[PDB]
Amino acid sequence: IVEGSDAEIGMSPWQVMLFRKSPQELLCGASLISDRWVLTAAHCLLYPPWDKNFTENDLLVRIGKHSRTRYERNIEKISMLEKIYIHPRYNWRENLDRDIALMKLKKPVAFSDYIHPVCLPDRETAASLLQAGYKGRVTGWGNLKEGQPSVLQVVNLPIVERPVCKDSTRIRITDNMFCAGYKPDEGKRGDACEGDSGGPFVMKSPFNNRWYQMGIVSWGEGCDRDGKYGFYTHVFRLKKWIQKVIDQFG
Amino acid sequence: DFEEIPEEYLQ
Amino acid sequence: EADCGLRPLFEKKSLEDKTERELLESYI
Ligand SMILES: N=C(N)c1cccc(C[C@H](NS(=O)(=O)c2cccc(-c3ccc(Cl)cc3Cl)c2)C(=O)N2CCC(CCN)CC2)c1
Ligand SMILES: *[C@@H]1O[C@H](CO)[C@@H](O)[C@H](O)[C@H]1NC(C)=O
Ligand code: NA
Ligand code: NA
Repeated sequence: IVEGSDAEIGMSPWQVMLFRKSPQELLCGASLISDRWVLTAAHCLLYPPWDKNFTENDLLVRIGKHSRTRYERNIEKISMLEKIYIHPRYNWRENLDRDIALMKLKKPVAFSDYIHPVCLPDRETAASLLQAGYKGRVTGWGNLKEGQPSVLQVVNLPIVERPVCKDSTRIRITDNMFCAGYKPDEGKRGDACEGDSGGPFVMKSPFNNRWYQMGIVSWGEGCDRDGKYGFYTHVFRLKKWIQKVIDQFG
Repeated sequence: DFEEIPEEYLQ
Repeated sequence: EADCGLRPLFEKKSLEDKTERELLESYI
């Protein structure tokens, strides 16, 4: 996260760290959506142009974390992956269309002050909240600039009008994406960055005071560049696939 | 750079 | 997943975090 700040303790208890076993390193962010399921970006797991193709046994998920590097004894929980599900129409060839994947844990994680699932949006909640100007919140242990944070970083960012998103890039933008960030004139700044991928873009419903994950950190041209915007997988638009995966393999 | 996680999680 | 989106150290105790109001204020 660039131009963000230290998260508070328990501020984002659905935050998951995707951890490579060997060598031990951070791969990506992710989120906890129930006691057995974790949501992330497909490109964190599968990206053929760079020979990235992770299998279940390659990775661990670390839940309840705050410190980036410390093993947070008695606080974090580490889970093994039973199965990875990548969107069948995840488009790694062109524009990361449908950049989404699910991970089923080998065993349920115990909830706590530091570990708790985020809600997934219904149509009405998406329709109501996904509007230009409305701010959401992004979290991660990724790069601080285009160097790595001691603790989880957080930043709030405004959703951007679809034509401005499109006009900011040469990448073909789909309905399965939205972009967020401040415009150059707006003054304030901030963005996700490398290492933040797969992490959650969340919003707090003013209707029921619940946090909803509207987006997954997907990609950007650099990080925090003027006139550029972070792009996010549109979670509601892909919810039918999420339900299908969870219904079938629950 | 990352502190070693317990051995039980690697096995 | 029915207790979702309610943080033990925040909503559950009715404590606010430092910047969530910034979100609410954007929701016009
Ligand atoms: N600023 C953010 N909000 C932002 C959000 C998430 C991540 C990052 C860093 C990086 N940015 S990058 O500028 O350095 C870069 C580098 C090479 C290709 C692309 C790229 C890939 C796909 C598409 Cl559709 C568009 C583009 Cl521009 C981008 C990036 O976007 N990714 C995604 C793909 C991943 C590959 C899997 N390991 C590598 C890291 C930044
Ligand atoms: C990715 O993973 C599976 C198992 O490793 C493999 O057999 C498949 O062909 C691999 N490559 C892809 C999807 O490019
Ligand atoms: Na364009
Ligand atoms: Na920018």
